[PDB]
Amino acid sequence: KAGPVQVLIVKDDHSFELDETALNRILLSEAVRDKEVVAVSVAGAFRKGKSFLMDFMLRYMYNQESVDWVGDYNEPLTGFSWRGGSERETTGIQIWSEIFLINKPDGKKVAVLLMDTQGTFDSQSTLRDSATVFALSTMISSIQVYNLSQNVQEDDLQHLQLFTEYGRLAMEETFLKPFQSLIFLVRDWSFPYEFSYGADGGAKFLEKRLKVSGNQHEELQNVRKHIHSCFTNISCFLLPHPGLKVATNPNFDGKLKEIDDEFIKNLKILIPWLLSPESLDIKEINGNKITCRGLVEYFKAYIKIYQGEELPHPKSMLQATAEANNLAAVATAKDTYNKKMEEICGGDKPFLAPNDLQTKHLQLKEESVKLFRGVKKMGGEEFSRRYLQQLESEIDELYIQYIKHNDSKNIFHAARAAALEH
Amino acid sequence: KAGPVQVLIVKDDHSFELDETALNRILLSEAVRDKEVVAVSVAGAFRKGKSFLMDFMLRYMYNQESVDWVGDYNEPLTGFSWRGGSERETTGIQIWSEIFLINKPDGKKVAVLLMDTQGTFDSQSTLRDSATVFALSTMISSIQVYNLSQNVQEDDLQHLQLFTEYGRLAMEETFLKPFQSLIFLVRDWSFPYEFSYGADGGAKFLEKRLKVSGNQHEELQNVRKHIHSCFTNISCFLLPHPGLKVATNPNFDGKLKEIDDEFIKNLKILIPWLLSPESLDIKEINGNKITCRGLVEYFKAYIKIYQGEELPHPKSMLQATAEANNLAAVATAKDTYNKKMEEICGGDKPFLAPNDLQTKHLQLKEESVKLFRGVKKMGGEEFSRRYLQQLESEIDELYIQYIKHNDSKNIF
Ligand SMILES: Nc1nc2c(ncn2[C@@H]2O[C@H](COP(=O)(O)OP(=O)(O)O)[C@@H](O)[C@H]2O)c(=O)[nH]1
Ligand SMILES: Nc1nc2c(ncn2[C@@H]2O[C@H](COP(=O)(O)OP(=O)(O)O)[C@@H](O)[C@H]2O)c(=O)[nH]1
Ligand code: ALF
Ligand code: ALF
Ligand SMILES: [Mg+2]
Ligand SMILES: [Mg+2]
Repeated sequence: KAGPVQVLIVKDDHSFELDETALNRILLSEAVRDKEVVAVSVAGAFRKGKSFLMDFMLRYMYNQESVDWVGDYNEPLTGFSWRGGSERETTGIQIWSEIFLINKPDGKKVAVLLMDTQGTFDSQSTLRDSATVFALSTMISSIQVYNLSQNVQEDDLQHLQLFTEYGRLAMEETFLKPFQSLIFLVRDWSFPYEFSYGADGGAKFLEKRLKVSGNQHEELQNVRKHIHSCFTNISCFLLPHPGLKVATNPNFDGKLKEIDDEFIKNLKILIPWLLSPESLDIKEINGNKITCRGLVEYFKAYIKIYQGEELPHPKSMLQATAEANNLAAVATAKDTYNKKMEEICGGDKPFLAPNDLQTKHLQLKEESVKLFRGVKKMGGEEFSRRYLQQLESEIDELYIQYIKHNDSKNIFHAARAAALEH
Repeated sequence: KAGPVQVLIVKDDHSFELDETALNRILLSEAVRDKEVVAVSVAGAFRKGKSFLMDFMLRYMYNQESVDWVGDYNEPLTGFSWRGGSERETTGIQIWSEIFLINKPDGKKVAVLLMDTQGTFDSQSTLRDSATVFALSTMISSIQVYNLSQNVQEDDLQHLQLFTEYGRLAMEETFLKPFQSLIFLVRDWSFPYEFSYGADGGAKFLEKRLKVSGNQHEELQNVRKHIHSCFTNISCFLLPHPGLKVATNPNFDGKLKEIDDEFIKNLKILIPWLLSPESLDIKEINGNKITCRGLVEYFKAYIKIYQGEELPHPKSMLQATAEANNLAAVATAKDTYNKKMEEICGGDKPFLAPNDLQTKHLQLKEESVKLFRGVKKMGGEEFSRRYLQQLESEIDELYIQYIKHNDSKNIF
C-alpha cells in the first residue's frame, strides 16, 4: 500500500543524510527508472497547511478519471502526515512511494513525483537547516509551490532569494535559468474585492508585487531581479481562508463538509491547474531533461556538495552584519597601524634601535586598538572580543616582519655595541 | 478635537523627518510636560491589525471607569486610521494628540502616550526603513506590543533581535537592560486546545518558545539570550481570530456586532491587562524616570543618530552575507599573497634582482586573484567586481612596500 517515504533526513546535530535505499526503491524501479520525470514540491513557512494541500494533490492524482475527484464529503484527509498544533510535523523531505504515470498530450508516459517538505523557520532548526531543505526541494522539483500565509511580504522575498541563491551556488554552472516553475500560493487571502481568488487575481497581484523598476531603491530591485532570474515560469494563486473549523477545531480530520465552500471551489481550480498533464513540464537540469534514475544521481550529488564543500552558509542578519562590521573595522585598524609603521621602518627608512622601534610599535598598536573599540558595530563588545584578539594578533605578526627588516639594515648593531662598550 | 498626529514622517526617498512643532505641541503643554510618562507602542509586520488594536486601546483609555468601555456594539471603530486592502496604511510613527492622565495605585499621577507604527516589511521599504521605525518605537516606548500573526516563528525572533540591536546601538551605553516591557501578541491564534487563549496560555507557550537549553544549537541559544537581555519584562497573549468578516468584508467598519464574541471576550481582558493603572510602567532611560519633556528630548536625539551615518546600517540577508563573504575572501587572498612574498623577500631573505621580484609578484598576485574568484560567495561576480578590484589595488600597495625593502638590502 502506497505511503509517505522519508528520503532526506535532518539529524539532531544538523547534519543531512539521504536515504538512498528508500530513494532507490522508489525511483530506480524498473517501471519508472528510465521514464522522464516531473517533480512537484511544496515549501515555505512551517505550520501553514503544506502537507494538507499535498494530500489533496494526492486525491487528484489517484482520481483524475472520476467525475468527483475531490471525494465524498465525509471522508478524512490522509497521505503525508498533517495536523494542527503549533509544533512542526513534517521534517526533512519525504516523497510519495507511488510514482504516477501520466500521458502528456504529446505521446508516451512520464513519471510524477510528489515531494513534501519540512516547513522553514521552526524553532528546532538553524537558518542553514531551513535553507538546505528549501534549496534541495527547489533544485529537485520542476514545479515549486511556494506556500505563504495571507500576503507576500518583503521578508518573504528576501528569504526566497537567500534560499534559491544557496541552491544555485551548489549547481552546475549554466547560462540558463537554474529552475523552472514557481507558484506563489497565498493561503488565507483576505481581499478578493481587490484581487480575485484564483490564478488571475493572483497573477495581477504578483505582477505588481514583483515588478522590477529602475527607479526603486537597489535593495527592492535586486531581490526582484534575482527571483525573476531564477525561474522560467512564475505564477501566483490566491486562496480563501478554509474557515475556522479547519483552522481551530481539534476534531477536524479533513472532511470537505467541514471546509468552507468557497475554499473548496477554489481548491478545485487550484489542483488541476497545478497538475494537469499539459502544465506538467519534465524536470531539466543544465539544459537536459532528466529521468527518474538521473534525478536520484542529482539528489546524491547535491547532498554531497552541502556536506563537503566550502559554501557560504546562511547567517541571521544580526550575525551577518556583526561579522561585516567587525571585519571592516579590523581592516581599517590594521591598515592604520601598517601605514604608520611604514613611515617609521619602511624599507627606505633608517635603522632604528630595537627599543625605539618597540616603543613606536606599542604606541601605534594601542592607537589601532583604541580606534577599533571606537567604531560602532552591531553585536556588542562581547561579539567583538574575538575580532579584537584577531586584530592584536595580526598586528603582532606585522611587527615581527618589521623587526626582521629593521635588523637586516644593521646586523652588527649589537656586536658593535658590545665591542664599543668595552 | 483629538486625533492621530504624524510625528515621524518617512519620505519617498527613504529619508526620515521629525515633526517637532507637532511633537512639542503635544508633549510640552503645561498640563503634561512635567509628568512622568508611560509610552505604549504597537509594532510588527504590516497589514496585521495594529491600528485596529490601538483604536480599541483608545476606547479603554477614554472609558476606563466603565464596565462597558468596549463600547456600543453598533459603533464604528475610529482613531488611528485602519483598513483592509493589501497596501499599507500607517507610515512612519503616529501618536494620539490627547495625552491621558492616570492615577497609579501609588498616588503617582502619570501621563500616557499612545504610539502607532508603520508595519514592517511592506514593499515600499528598505530593511533600514523598517528597522528604524521598529527601533525608534521600541527605544521611546515603555511598553512595546510586538504584534504577530498566528505563531512565533524563528524568523520573527531574528527580526526582533536585529531591530532591538539597531535600537540599542543608537542608545547611550548602559549598565542596565536597554528596554522595559515587551508583549508578544499572537493574532489569530489557532490552537486553544494546546495553549489557552489569553495571558496564561501565552505565558506557557512563550516560555517554551524562548527557553535556552545547553542542548540547543548556538544560533538558537543566542537569539534567545539577546531577547531576554533586552527587556525587563516579557509577556505573551494569545488572541482568537476576530472572524472572517473582519478580515474579508470591505464594508466592515469595526462594529463589535460583526466581531466574533470570543475575540471580544479576550480583547476585553487584553486591553486592561496591557493598560490598567497598575500595569502602566513609567518610562526609564539608563535608570532615570523620564517625563514628557524628557521624552521629546530623546525623540529628537535618537532620530538625529538615525539621520546620520555614524551607525552601521542593516542590509538584506543576501546583501549582508554577500558583503561578509567578499570581505573574507579579500583577506584570505591578500594574506596568501603576503605570506608567499614574505618567503621570497622577507627581512631575513637575500636581495632579489628587481626584475625577478617583479616576476614573482606578478605570479603571486595572479594566483591570489584566482584564489579570490574561486571562492563561492553570494551573490555573483557582479557584486564581487568591486572587491576584486580592491584586492588587486591593495596587493599593488603591498608590492610597493616590498620593493623598498628589497632595494635597501643592496644599500652598500
Ligand atoms: N488558516 C489556514 N489553515 C489551514 C489551511 N490549510 C490547512 N490548514 C490547517 O493548517 C494546519 C497545519 O497543516 P499542515 O499540512 O501539517 O501544515 P504544514 O506544517 O505546512 O505541513 C492544520 O491544522 C490544517 O487544518 C489554510 O489554507 N488556512
Ligand atoms: N485576520 C485578522 N485580521 C484583523 C485582526 N484585527 C484587525 N484585522 C483586520 O486587519 C486589517 C488591517 O488592519 P490595520 O489595523 O489597518 O492593520 P495594520 O497595518 O497592522 O495597522 C483590517 O481589515 C482589519 O479588519 C485580527 O486579529 N486578525
Ligand atoms: F510545520 Al510543517 F510540515 F511545515 F509540520
Ligand atoms: F500595513 Al500598516 F499600519 F502596518 F497599514
Ligand atoms: Mg507538512
Ligand atoms: Mg496601521
